[PDB]
Amino acid sequence: SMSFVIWITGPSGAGKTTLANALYKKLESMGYRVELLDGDGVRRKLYPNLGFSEEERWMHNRVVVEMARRLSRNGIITIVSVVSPYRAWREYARKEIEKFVEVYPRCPLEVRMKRDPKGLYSKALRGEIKGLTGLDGEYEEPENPEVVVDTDKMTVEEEVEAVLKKLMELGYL
Amino acid sequence: SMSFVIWITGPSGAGKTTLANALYKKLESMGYRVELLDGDGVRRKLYPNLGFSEEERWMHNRVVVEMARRLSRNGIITIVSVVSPYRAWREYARKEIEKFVEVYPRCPLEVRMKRDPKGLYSKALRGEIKGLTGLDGEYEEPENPEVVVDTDKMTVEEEVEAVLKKLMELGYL
Ligand SMILES: Nc1ncnc2c1ncn2[C@@H]1O[C@H](COP(=O)(O)OP(=O)(O)O)[C@@H](O)[C@H]1O
Ligand SMILES: Nc1ncnc2c1ncn2[C@@H]1O[C@H](COP(=O)(O)OP(=O)(O)O)[C@@H](O)[C@H]1O
Ligand code: NA
Repeated sequence: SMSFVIWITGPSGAGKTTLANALYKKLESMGYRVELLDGDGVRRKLYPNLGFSEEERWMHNRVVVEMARRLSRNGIITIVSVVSPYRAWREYARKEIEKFVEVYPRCPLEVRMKRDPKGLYSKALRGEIKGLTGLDGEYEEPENPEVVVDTDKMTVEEEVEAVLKKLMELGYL
Repeated sequence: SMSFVIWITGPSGAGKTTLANALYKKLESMGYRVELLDGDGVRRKLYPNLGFSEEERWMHNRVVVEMARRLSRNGIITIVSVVSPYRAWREYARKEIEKFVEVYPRCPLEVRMKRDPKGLYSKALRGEIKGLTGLDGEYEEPENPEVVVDTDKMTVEEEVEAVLKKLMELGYL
């Protein structure tokens, strides 16, 4: 009766929301109950005035982890899309969630910018993307995630297939 | 399938946790998926250093309500045990939750004080804690809750039967 959480982490513009939406539609089409936690949409609903300091982002991540823990332990496949840039935060998520599937959409900064110049500009202008020494400074890459997909080399359909294959191998479906 | 939320509100020692646990056991024995959401427990887990300004308490109310909204929209009965002292913030919860069951354990101060294993009333009277709802914090009683139980006059099994009777009348099972 315990379900699982697909935790999609990666820098802004890597393709997290695109993959999250496609996974949601795929698993719903196979008949499963699924819930999508869009990190930015959760922020807008719960605390739209919260800033983007390290301590504020950590509190937001802890809220998302707890929502995903409660949903998944009641049998709901939960898909999370959050930057979650520090390994320590994702290791906290992993210890809180019994069946944790860490998915890393890996994509060079040059491609991330080319795919959405206006969106990245707007987020950086608002202080949502930090870059005291540059854009690529902050994110800490997962060392052994369940899935890595290179979104500059794969289609979204291939990314979905890679995640599903791993879910099958884990026995989660 | 949309499920419902049992929102148990009232001052410390009124019997919220006891009723929450008994309803959980009863509804689980009937075959339902149920989740217990203790509002102060969530605050202590997620952000134990969060203050108690009006803005921070409003944030926390929104977090608890959204957890319940997400669980109940995926078919999970959510039983919320939460002091929730303000009528207006329970109206927010009522608007967010499609099938909302507000339950008020009404209990005179004398009896709450005799049902206080954590010693909260004693701590509040000696100034070790402040703003205890039902002592030096005011509690705003519900105007028209779905259920009022006088927990100094009813047994827990009688309270469960009263809640269940109203759930039957509401058609929420
Ligand atoms: N596999 C892919 N191939 C081509 N473009 C992609 C791919 N994945 C995402 N994109 C595009 O990249 C941009 C950023 O994706 P998005 O999912 O919004 O990123 P994030 O949620 O990580 O910020 C969007 O324009 C999206 O359509
Ligand atoms: N109807 C009742 N009759 C007798 N004792 C009760 C009743 N309801 C609750 N209690 C007792 O009151 C005490 C405090 O109850 P609790 O549910 O912890 O209060 P709250 O969660 O509102 O702070 C518990 O020890 C519990 O067993
Ligand atoms: Na409602």
